[PDB]
Amino acid sequence: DPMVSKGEELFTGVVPILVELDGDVNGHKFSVSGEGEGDATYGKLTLKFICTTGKLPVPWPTLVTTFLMCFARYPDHMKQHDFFKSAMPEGYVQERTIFFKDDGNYKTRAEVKFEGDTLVNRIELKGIDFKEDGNILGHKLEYNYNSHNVYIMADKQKNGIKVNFKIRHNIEDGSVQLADHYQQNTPIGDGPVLLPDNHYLSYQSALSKDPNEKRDHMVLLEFVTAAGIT
Repeated sequence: DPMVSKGEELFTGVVPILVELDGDVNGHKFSVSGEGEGDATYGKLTLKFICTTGKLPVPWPTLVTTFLMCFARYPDHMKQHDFFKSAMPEGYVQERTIFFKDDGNYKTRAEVKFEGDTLVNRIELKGIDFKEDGNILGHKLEYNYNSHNVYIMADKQKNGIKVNFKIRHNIEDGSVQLADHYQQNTPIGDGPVLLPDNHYLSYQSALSKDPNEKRDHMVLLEFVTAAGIT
């Protein structure tokens, strides 16, 4: 399939990644830069994020979903359903609203695209209606992360996809903070794209710290595999 080929030829080996985020949550401004690499053959992402404005005013785990679905490992029998690669190199827009139960919400807009050989994720995030002393602004979430399936469906009227899913962040007291994600992606280019059957992506995420890093940061290792179309 010369269309499946175009995608294969962009993601075959290790691809450098750059992420940039501009954020304002309840008027708490901040910026984050990330760098690392993806290897979609293994569904593998390795990234390190640095708050370049000082202290991040929200918990790092709350940003993980915001900070690259084009690096999902699609099994061979499922290559016809990989929208994300099919949009490259021109890329796609990823928009979310993330509703934190009993607290505020994030609204994000990202553009994911190649800049030469580098895969770039440029994001703007606005958070509103958060509580001062809540789980997010009061930093009460543990520095860890649970595994999660993400259900992708076609959005054929918009030539894109919609993705709906819940993340549960562990709170320090042992309870959980629900974060209900709503997502839409649309290609940036005018060309054809693969629009998938219903299927899901399986995520595993591991959060760690760079021992030699003094700035406020997060090291993220993710594995992502498409499934659910036998």
